[PDB]
Amino acid sequence: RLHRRVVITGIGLVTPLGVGTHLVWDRLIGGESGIVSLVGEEYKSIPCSVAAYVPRGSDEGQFNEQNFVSKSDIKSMSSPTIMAIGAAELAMKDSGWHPQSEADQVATGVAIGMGMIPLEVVSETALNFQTKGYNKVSPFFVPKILVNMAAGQVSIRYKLKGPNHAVSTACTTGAHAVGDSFRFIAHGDADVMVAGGTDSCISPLSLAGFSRARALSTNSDPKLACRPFHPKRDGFVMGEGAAVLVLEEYEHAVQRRARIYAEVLGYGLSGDAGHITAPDPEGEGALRCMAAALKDAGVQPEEISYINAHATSTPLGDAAENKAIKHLFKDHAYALAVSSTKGATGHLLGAAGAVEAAFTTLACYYQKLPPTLNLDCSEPEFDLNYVPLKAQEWKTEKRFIGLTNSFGFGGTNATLCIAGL
Amino acid sequence: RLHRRVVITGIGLVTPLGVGTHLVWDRLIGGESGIVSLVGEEYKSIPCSVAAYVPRGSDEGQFNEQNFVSKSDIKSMSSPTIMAIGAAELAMKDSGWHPQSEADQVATGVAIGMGMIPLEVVSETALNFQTKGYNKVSPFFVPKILVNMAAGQVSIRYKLKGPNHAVSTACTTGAHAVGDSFRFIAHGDADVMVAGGTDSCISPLSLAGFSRARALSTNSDPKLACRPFHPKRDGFVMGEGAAVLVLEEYEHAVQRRARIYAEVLGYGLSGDAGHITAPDPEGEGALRCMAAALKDAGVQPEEISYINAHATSTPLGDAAENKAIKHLFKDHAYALAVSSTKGATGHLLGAAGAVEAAFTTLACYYQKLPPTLNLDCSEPEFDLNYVPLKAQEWKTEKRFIGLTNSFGFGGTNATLCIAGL
Amino acid sequence: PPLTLEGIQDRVLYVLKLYDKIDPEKLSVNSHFMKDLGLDSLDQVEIIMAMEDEFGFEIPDIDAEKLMCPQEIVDYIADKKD
Ligand SMILES: *[C@@H](CCCCCC)C(=O)NCCNC(=O)CCNC(=O)[C@H](O)C(C)(C)COP(*)(=O)O
Repeated sequence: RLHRRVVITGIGLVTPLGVGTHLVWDRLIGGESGIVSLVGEEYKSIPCSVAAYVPRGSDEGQFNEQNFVSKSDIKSMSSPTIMAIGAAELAMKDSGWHPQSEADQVATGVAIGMGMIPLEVVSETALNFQTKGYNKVSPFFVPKILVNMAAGQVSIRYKLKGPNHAVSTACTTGAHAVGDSFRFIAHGDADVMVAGGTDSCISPLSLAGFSRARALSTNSDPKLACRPFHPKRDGFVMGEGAAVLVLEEYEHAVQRRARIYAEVLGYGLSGDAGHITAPDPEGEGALRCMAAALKDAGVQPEEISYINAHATSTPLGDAAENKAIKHLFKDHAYALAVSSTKGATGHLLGAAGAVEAAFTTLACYYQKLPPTLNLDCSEPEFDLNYVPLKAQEWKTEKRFIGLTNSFGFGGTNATLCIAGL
Repeated sequence: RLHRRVVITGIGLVTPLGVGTHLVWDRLIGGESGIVSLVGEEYKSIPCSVAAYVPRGSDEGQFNEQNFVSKSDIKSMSSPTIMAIGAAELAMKDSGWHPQSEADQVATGVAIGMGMIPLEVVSETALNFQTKGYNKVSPFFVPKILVNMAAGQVSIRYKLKGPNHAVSTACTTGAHAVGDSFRFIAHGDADVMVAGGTDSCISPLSLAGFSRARALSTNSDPKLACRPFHPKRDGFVMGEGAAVLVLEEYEHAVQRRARIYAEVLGYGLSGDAGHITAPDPEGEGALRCMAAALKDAGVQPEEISYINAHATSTPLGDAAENKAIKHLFKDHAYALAVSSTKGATGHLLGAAGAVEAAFTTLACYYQKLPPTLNLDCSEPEFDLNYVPLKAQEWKTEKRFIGLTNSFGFGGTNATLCIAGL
Repeated sequence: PPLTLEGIQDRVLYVLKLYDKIDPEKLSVNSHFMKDLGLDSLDQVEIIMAMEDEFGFEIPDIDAEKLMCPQEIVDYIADKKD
């Protein structure tokens, strides 16, 4: 009917690498990581000893809550909410879109989700209730647990009256936010979508839960703990962060004289259906969502040159994705490059797919491929180019097209197809 | 040719009214309600004294975990997960879609979401951990609190390998589930989607938090507590339950010779942007949402005959939705019927949109409009036909089109346009 | 003598002036929290909790719903006295 192209005009990053689009990118290409050792008595007795935290402060690349939100706000709202607000402020500023018009406002929606409720706030309110009773319980408790509070807050501040779609899917949230936003724009429900994910669930209880699930890396050393594709990978490293992306219809962007990073071509979604804990050993579900994304994009596998892998430094997971890439791309798999950025940021949970979407986008804009960290050596099953250790220039005779993969609990798979102009 | 028709071929319901499609419908049209008085020692501190529970029993229309799930499964899974699997079972059975073919499995996706995590589980595990240490924490902890776990179990159990989309949007979850499923089928991503919502957050902690926010009814009388559009409405009544709907491409259902309840025409989504706490008193967002859904449908306001209101016996909310209906439909507002089913079921939170979608679908199949309960008395501001007290037949010769609305915290609005064939 | 009303009024004001969301110059005894101070329901619940600590008595939610102004709060506090 009407074919609307969708592009990215704005990036907002609040990450374990720091804050700001240039800064976080420069650091990621440089081979930096945010993974650090846990400190304090609370954490003792917990099998994981490492996590990845957004640096807080006034210094450049440090997240300062006070710049983004008011004193009253800080007390009222959860840490994931505040990060999303900040990421969103930065993205809109990056976009230079500030809708003043009613027409512009109705044209602009939000799609920002949160993977997990912060367990600490539950526990603190629950104890307060038992100890001190109902009168004591704060009214803001329920808003603190709600997923869409982030989206609501951004919506009010930037006056965004278009489609609102907060989505929590745990590990895949950010991927669904971008993909669903793309679909909405492409359908004509909006000209502009503010999209992303946030997570800030690093806590004794949360880490306990994940450790007991056998998800987490047991390694004491923050430098080595997260090692995607590596032989010694023992589990993922929990991270915290938000990423926000402004998606826009192409002509809308072009005409307002916006800076365009990249074009969203394709979204794909699939289910494994084998098992809740365990990835499909052959990666048949990952294959299917990648291929669904390509079909959406109108692109053949041979056209893809980079993949931002969802590898999270787990034995079964990293293997599955690798099989699927090999089967999908056949001989061209040895032509492409695959990297996992999880060594730098940790697993950002809800935010993971948004930040990796932002990274894939930037890869397209700069023709530069972020490293897989800690990949010193590689087993024969892992024979592809994983951009080990050092960043690589992205070279191809055709157009720059990449995939970013987000796989989640229960066998939910998501893939985005992002291209250079 | 790129856009296809989408129809609903199956419903399954686990509600405070009971379980099963015929049963829940007959009881709804009959004017039965699940709302009851809370019966606990732990409830005494809190002002709310009422709630709606799914009936548990071997007797007909009473939920029995065993028929749906194994005893071992029972211990591992949370209550909302269990209700969703049962609802999903019943829905697929009602649809008669049981894909075995590889083609059929890939063609069939899941969109089932849980609006709120059950706070009690978190509180239990947290306290356990602090008193008795790390070793105490269950491995099964984290999986119970993940939102997509319900969806993953369905996917594995019924072999659904297509698009997986678990959405937690708090109150609009079920609405997003059906809408997004429709878009995905229409887009060509899936021939069939199993879509719906679940919530079971009835507990001291949840009611405490809701009451602190002043959302809940303080009325002690269970029969009168939930009274949409009534003058003395004092807040919503919490419900629990799950609803699942099988949506399917028109030609696909026709070929399998399936019984088709209704056609999904349109999906609409908007944001208020005015405030987090309160709905826009003008209903600007609700109107824009409704209008979005009609535009998606390619239907004019005059063609609408029924609206399932998202009214939750809230003073500001019921007023706002009313205002939106009146502004959108103008003089046709007096020719249509509006009803809220929340007096029967309570507010099912994440499941609300899906159960309401099911009720709207059934309303189209028959031409029969469920009552708004407790509407003994009506103010001049509420001058519409709200199908007070008793059900009304609506057998127009012209095509039966309804809207069902879902409004959520932070000003998220969702609307579905559903039509009889 | 238990209490003086003007004194309970200074206390109510003192609590209100401590709440961050209220703006001091705008604060007046007859100022309505939602209508003029721009506060929301949730903000008012916090105000009553502050009043609860200050005067050392629990206020039931029903009565708290009613108190939409400082002067109104004062009158409810005074109810214990003449
Ligand atoms: C689902 C339930 C979450 C409730 C948490 C806090 C409201 C949901 O999204 N509900 C909100 C949809 N809104 C309505 O239909 C209700 C309208 N009124 C309200 O939102 C609340 O009752 C307040 C306005 C917060 C009442 O507080 P103040 O005492 O005005």
